[PDB]
Amino acid sequence: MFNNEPLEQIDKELHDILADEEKRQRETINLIASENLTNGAVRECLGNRVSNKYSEGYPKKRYYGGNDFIDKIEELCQKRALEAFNVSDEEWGVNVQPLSGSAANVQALYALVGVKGKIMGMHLCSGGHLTHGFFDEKKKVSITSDMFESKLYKCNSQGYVDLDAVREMALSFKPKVIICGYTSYPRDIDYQQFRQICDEVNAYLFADISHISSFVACNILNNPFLHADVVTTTTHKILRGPRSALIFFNKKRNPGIEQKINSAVFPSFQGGPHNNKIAAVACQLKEVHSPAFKEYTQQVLLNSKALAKALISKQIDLVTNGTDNHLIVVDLRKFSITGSKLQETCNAINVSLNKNTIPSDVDCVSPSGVRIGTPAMTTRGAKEKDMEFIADVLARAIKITVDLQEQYGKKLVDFKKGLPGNAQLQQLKQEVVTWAGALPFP
Amino acid sequence: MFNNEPLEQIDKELHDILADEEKRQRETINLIASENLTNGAVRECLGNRVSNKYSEGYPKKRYYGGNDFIDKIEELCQKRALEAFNVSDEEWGVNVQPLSGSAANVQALYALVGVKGKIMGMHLCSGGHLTHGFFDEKKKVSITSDMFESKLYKCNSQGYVDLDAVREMALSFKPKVIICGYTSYPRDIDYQQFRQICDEVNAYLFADISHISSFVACNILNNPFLHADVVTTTTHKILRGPRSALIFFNKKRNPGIEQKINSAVFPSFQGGPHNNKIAAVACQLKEVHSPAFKEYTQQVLLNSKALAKALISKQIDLVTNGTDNHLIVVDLRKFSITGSKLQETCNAINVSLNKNTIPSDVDCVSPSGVRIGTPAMTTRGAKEKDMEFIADVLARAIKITVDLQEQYGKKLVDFKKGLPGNAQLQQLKQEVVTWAGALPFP
Ligand SMILES: Cc1[nH]nc2c1[C@]1(C(C#N)=C(N)O2)c2cc(N3CCC(CC(=O)O)CC3)cc(F)c2CC1(C)C
Ligand SMILES: Cc1[nH]nc2c1[C@]1(C(C#N)=C(N)O2)c2cc(N3CCC(CC(=O)O)CC3)cc(F)c2CC1(C)C
Ligand SMILES: Cc1ncc(COP(=O)(O)O)c(CNCC(=O)O)c1O
Ligand SMILES: Cc1ncc(COP(=O)(O)O)c(CNCC(=O)O)c1O
Ligand SMILES: [Cl-]
Repeated sequence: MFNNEPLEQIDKELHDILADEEKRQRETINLIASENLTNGAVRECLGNRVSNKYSEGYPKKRYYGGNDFIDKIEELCQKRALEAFNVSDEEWGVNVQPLSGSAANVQALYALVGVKGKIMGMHLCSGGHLTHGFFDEKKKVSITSDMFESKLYKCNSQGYVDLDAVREMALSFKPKVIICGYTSYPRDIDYQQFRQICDEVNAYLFADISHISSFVACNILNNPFLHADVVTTTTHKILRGPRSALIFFNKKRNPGIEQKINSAVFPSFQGGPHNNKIAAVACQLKEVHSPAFKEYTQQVLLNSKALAKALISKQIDLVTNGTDNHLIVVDLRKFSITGSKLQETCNAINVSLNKNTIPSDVDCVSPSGVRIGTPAMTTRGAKEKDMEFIADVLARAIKITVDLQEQYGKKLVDFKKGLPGNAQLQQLKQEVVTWAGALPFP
Repeated sequence: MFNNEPLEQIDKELHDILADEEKRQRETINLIASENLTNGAVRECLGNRVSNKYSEGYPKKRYYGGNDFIDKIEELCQKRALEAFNVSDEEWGVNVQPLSGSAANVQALYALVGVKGKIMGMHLCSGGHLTHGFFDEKKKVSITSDMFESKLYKCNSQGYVDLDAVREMALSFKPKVIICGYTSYPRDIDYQQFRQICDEVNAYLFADISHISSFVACNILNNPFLHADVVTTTTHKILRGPRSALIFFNKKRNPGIEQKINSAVFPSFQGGPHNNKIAAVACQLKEVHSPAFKEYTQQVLLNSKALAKALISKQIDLVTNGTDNHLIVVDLRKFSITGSKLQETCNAINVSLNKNTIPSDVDCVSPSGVRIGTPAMTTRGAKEKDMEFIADVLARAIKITVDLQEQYGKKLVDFKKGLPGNAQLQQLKQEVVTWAGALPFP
C-alpha cells in the first residue's frame, strides 16, 4: 500500500526547487565557514532504510530487539570516531546519538552541571556559539543561559581570548564548566592554559571543536584531547560528514562520566536515534582517518592562509591580522559599511558569506564584519592561486557596497534597492558563476 | 578533492551491515507500533544535497543569505502540514524545524511554561511518553521532569484515562500545561474534557498525536485541533515520513504564541535546520493529503481491529479489551510470563514487538505486556485476513515462552539460554520469513 514512483514523478514541485538549490550550490563561491559538500556515499547513508528502525538505548543494552545490525553500525561509528581523533577506547568514550551540535552541547552541559548549574563560555560577539551560554541584557537568547546560570568572557580589542580575563571570571564566578572552542575564532586555542584555570577552580574543561575538528584529528592544530574532560563536535563542517554530532568524554580524568553523558543524551533529552545519521557519520569517519583527508585539511589551511594574505595585500583589515585555521573575519570599519550590507552585495553575485560581529561591536544587529572560510571551496578543488581571485571578487564587492551606500543611503532598506539589475554586479555574478560552475562538485 | 566512489566501494564494511539490515527488515513481521517504511521519494529527499545549507532563522527572516530555494522548501512544508491537518494558516501556525519528537516536545513545553514551569502528563506506565514529564523515585529520568516541575496522572485499573483524576490533580497542582496524546494508549482521547479541565485551571492544552497523527489528518479519530493550544507530532510513525517533528500552535487562542514557539526552536534550543528532513517531510505531507493515504490509514485500523479480535478469540487478554487505533497492548499475566521474555522469543522468530507496562505494573523493569501495532505490516500489503496469521504466530510464541520458562526458569538470563537451536522457534522463524520476505517492500 505504498507509492514507489521516483521523487521527480511523485513530487514535481519539490523536485524543481531541489534541482534549483543544486544549481545554486554548483554556481556559488561558498565561503560560509561552517559549510561543506557531502560526497555520494554519505548521502547514500542518509537515504538508507536503516532510518526505519527504532533503537532507543545503546548497543547491547537496547530496549527493543531486532537491533543486531543497528548495534554493529553504532559500534563501528564509535570505534571510528575514537580512531579518527587518535584516542584510546580505554581512556576515552564517545556518544554518537546527538542529532546536531546544539543538542550535543545542551546534553553534554546538562550531564556535567545539571539544571541551575554554572557555566562559562565565550561571548557571541567575541566568537562564542549560542550554546556556550549566550544571553543579552534583554533576554536569555539560548537555553544554555536559562536552564544554566551563565557567565560570558570576552576577547580583547585585538580579538584574542584574554586568559587573564578568563581566570578573573572563573575565580569570582566559580563555574562547574568552562567552555572553549568557537564559532568565529580565527586563531588556535591554548587548552593547557584553559586546563590550568579549570584545575584551579575545580571546573570541567569543555572543548567544542566543531569548526576545527579536522585540524585536531589530523594533528595540524592543538589537541584538546590532551587536556579536556569533554570534547564536542559537529560532523557537518570541516569534517565533511552529515548533520550530526559526537560527544567525547575522558573516562580516566572523571570515572562515571560515561553514564552521566550517555543518560543525558537518552533518556534525559532524545528518543530514538537517527540511524541514517549514524551510518553517514561512520562512513565519513573512515575517510577522516585516511592520509588523503589530511591532505584536504592541509589544503584548507594553505588556502585560508593565502586568502588572508591576498586580502591584506588589498588593504583589507582582518581581526587578529590573519588566521591559524580555516576562517577569517574581515573588519569593515575603515570602509564605513556594515557586514549586513556586504552580505547582501555578496549574495547578489552568488558569493555566500555571513555577517559577523567584531570586538568593538556592542550589539549583534549591524555587525561590523563578515566571516569567510575555505572548507567548501577547498572541497571543490580550488588551490592557493585561486584565492587571489576570491580576494579580488570580495574587494570588488566591498567597493560596490561603498558606492551603493553613497548612492542609495545607509539604511539597509534603501541600500538593497540599489542591488537588483546593477550592471557591475550582473557582470561580477557572471564571473563568479563561470569559475564556480566549472569546479568539481560532489 | 573528494572521493566520489559509491557506498559499496568506499565503505564495504558498512555497506554489508546495511545490506543485512535491509534483509532483516524484509524478512520480519514488524509489529513495533511506532515504526513504518519510508518510500524511495522520501529517502531521495533525505539523501539530497539540500542538507549542505546552513539556514538558521526562519524563511524571509534568515540570518544568512542564499536561502532562496531553502525558503521555498520550508514554506512549502509548513503549508502542506497545515493542509494535511485541515487547519487554516490564519488560525494555526506550524514549525517544521524540530529534529525529532522529543526535541519538539521539550521546545514546545519550554515556549509555554519556561524553566521551572509546571506541567502535567500521563505517567509512562499508563501509556505516556518520557517527554511528558517522566520521573520515578530514584531519579528525574526525563529532562521534562527536571527542567520543569512535573506531575503525572495515571490510568485506572482497566487502562483508561481517568479524567476525574486529571481534574483532582490539575486543581491542587495547578499546572500551566496538561499534555495528552500518548505512546502506548490503545483508545481515542476526549480532548474536549481535557479542554474543559485546562480552561478551569487556566492551563494550555497540549496534544502529542505522534502515534495517531494519520488518524487525525484523515478524520478517523478525534481531532485535537478543535480544542488544543499546541499539537506536536513526529513525522516517522503512522504518518510514514522521515525522522522529524512538527509543532502546531493555535494563534487565535494565544496571540504571541507563534513568536514564543518559533524562538524556543531557534535560537533557544537548535541551531541550523536539517533541510533534507524538511524536504522529506514536505514530500510525505503531499502523500498524506491524498485519498489513497486515507485508504492506507483505514486499512491500519481495519487490521488493528481484526488483530485485536483474532487475539481475543485465542483467549489472549488486551488492555481495555480492544483498540480504537493502530495499537494493542497484550496483558500477559494469565500466562505468568513477562513482556521481556516474549519479546526475546519474538525476536528469535523475526517478530518485532516491544515489552510494555500494564496498569497493574508497579515498576518499568519486568513489565507484564507487549505492544503491537499495524502500520508497518499494513504498509507491506497485509489485510484483515492476514491478521489471523499474525495472531497464530504470537499465540505460538506465547506458548513457546511458557514452555521455555518451565524448562529453563523465571530468570531472564537462564530463559534466553533456551532460545538458540530450539526446533520449534526455527520452524516458526521459517514460516515468518517465508510470508514476510515475499510481501511488498518500499
Ligand atoms: C546564530 C549563531 N549561533 N552561534 C553563532 C551565531 C552567529 C555568530 C556571530 N556573529 C556567532 N559567533 O556564533 C550569529 C548570531 C547572530 N545573532 C544576533 C543576535 C540574536 C539574538 C536575537 O535577537 O534573538 C542571536 C543570533 C547573528 C549572526 F549574523 C550570526 C552569525 C553567526 C551564525 C556566525
Ligand atoms: C523508551 C520510551 N520512551 N517513551 C516511552 C518508552 C516506552 C514506554 C513504555 N512502556 C512508553 N510508554 O513510552 C518504554 C520505556 C522504558 N523505560 C524503562 C525505565 C526507564 C528509566 C530508567 O531506568 O532510566 C525509562 C524508559 C522501557 C520500555 F521497554 C519502554 C517501551 C516504550 C519504548 C514504548
Ligand atoms: C562552535 C559551534 N558549536 C556548535 C554549533 C552547532 O551546530 P548545529 O547548528 O548543528 O546545532 C556551531 C554552528 N554554528 C553556526 C555557524 O557557524 O554557521 C558552532 O560553530
Ligand atoms: C507520543 C510520543 N511522542 C514523542 C515521541 C518521540 O519521538 P522521537 O523518538 O522522534 O524523539 C514518541 C516515540 N516513542 C517511542 C515509541 O513509541 O516506540 C511518542 O510515542
Ligand atoms: Cl537526516
